[PDB]
Amino acid sequence: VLPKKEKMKLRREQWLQKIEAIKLAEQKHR
Amino acid sequence: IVKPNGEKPDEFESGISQALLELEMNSDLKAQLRELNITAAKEIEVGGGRKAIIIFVPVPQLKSFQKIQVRLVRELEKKFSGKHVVFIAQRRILPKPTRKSRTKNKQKRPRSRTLTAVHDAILEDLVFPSEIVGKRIRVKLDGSRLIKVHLDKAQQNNVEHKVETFSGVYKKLTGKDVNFEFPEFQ
Amino acid sequence: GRMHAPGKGLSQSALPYRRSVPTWLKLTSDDVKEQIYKLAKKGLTPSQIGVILRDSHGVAQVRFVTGNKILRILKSKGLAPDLPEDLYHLIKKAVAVRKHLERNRKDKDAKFRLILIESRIHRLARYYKTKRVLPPNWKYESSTASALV
Amino acid sequence: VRMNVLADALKSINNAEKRGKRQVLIRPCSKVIVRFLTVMMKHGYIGEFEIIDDHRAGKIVVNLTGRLNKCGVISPRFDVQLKDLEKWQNNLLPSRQFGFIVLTTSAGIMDHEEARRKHTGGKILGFFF
Amino acid sequence: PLAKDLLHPSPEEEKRKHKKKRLVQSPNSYFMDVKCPGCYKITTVFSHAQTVVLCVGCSTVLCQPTGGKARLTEGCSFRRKQ
RNA sequence: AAAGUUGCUGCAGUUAAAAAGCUCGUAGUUGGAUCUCUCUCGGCCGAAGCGUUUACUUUGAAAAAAUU
Repeated sequence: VLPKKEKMKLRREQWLQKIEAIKLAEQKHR
Repeated sequence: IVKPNGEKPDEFESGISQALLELEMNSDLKAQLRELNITAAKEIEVGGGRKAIIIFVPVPQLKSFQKIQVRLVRELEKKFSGKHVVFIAQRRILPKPTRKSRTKNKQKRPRSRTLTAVHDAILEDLVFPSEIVGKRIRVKLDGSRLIKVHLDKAQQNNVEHKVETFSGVYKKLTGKDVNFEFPEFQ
Repeated sequence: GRMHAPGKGLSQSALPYRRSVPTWLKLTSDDVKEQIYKLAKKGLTPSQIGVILRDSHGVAQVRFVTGNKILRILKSKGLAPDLPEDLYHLIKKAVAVRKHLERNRKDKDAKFRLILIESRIHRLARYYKTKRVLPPNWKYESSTASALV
Repeated sequence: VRMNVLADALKSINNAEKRGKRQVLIRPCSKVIVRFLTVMMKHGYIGEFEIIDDHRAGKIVVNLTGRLNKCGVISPRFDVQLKDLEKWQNNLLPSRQFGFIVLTTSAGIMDHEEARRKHTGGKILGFFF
Repeated sequence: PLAKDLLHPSPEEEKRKHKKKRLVQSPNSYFMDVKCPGCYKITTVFSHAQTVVLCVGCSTVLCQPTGGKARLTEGCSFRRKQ
């Protein structure tokens, strides 16, 4: 289908995106 | 009647000894109460100014006291005013053996002398006509535990009004929050 | 799973939460202990004593009534054997299988199962040597095996 | 056979959380398990739990809430000197804000921030984010 | 689906489960008291008894051991106890 | 170094290199739940027994420069 390199990049990028989203959500609580 | 381990009788257990003396003079509890003895007594507050009586009795005669529980409870409630009396054995909490203690530990402390064992035995001794058929510990958001006791439903009709006194006595002499419950089925 | 078999079965006994003696049991602790004494004088293993007391007399758990287990009750009086009952039954089974093997030399299945049995014997003997029930000079030997029974 | 019951508890909770369950049963109970669950409770991750007490090792029913992404054990219980602690979180946490190394120290079972405040080290038990 | 109280199972489910796999395990057997047809005496017999049970006075076989529950002699009367 | 092609962090072993014919079969590795400080002699203190032993963690002493 598509090489595993950009699948790994997409997964780690979306994971850091959830990290940033939950960081902003938890910062909003203060 | 009263044999304190500190051997300093106060007027409270003096009046209690007089009460058991009056019952052993008159009532049918003559072949039991003469041989038996108590050790201490205490009168505490529960439920917004409701006084309750705790009778500390020795352990090895405890079972004999277990045979004559409800008669003594009813007759001592008749003798005094509207009160509540519970029978709880006198137990010794030996401290946990740390690496800094006196040299009396040539022998280990028995498991029945620990905090949890004595606390569970006190919870067992406090409610005689019902039996503890289950126990839960609900651990709240604050980090504080709340013990819930599931009792025998066959004997709810004698202890349904003492659950507040049970919780108050256990809070006074244990410090832990306990609620009492009756399951619908076993 | 099983220690030498490929089985993994769940079946066992399940004790109830009520450790209290039931109200309908009128036997005192010393009466139960006297029954234990006469049953042991009849020549019974503590397992057999527990089964008989559960079935016929209605004593559900001897430790819940008397406060001590059967082997400790027999030990305090002194009516307890030198080697424990599970090791006795294992050694008896090993003796029986070895007799069958000396009569029947072609039974390689019996050889394999005898190896299983005496390995179980070695594990239990190691445990009993570690907790001082057996003397440290005790050792299971093939010819001495029938002498223990 | 069953060794390290804390690993079993944390795996059960994680597998329950990934299926979007609300409530999970844990057997057997332990002191270390209860302290770990209290640590996750105080930070608002696993809500509420109650200990069912039979006369064996008990069980725990835990009310899952939804915030927890991954709770995990670290086996073996590596010693964590206070310097090495920093390295550890960069190995286990996806950020330097959230996630928790849980240490057992002589001051108790706690997280890495509280262990840094109390200025002590200990054995690493897990992490949750 | 995905929404039930594990802390409070109903009697039918907890009865239906295996005796070890309940919320708190509990046995399925019971002690029952038996009257011999040829006498009046009470004998307390385990439901899943493995030994053949003789009357203490009449020596009549009350129950025969089977794979599970004991098989009472016909004529005997039994009552669930406790 | 890229390299996670030596993998403790951190690889793999159906079909690509790879799991032993199969099980009993010591050492080594791993092992369920549980337990909340004082006695003598000298000026409240100093000496003494430590309290079962450790492992673990923190503190302190002490440890050449140059190099970093």
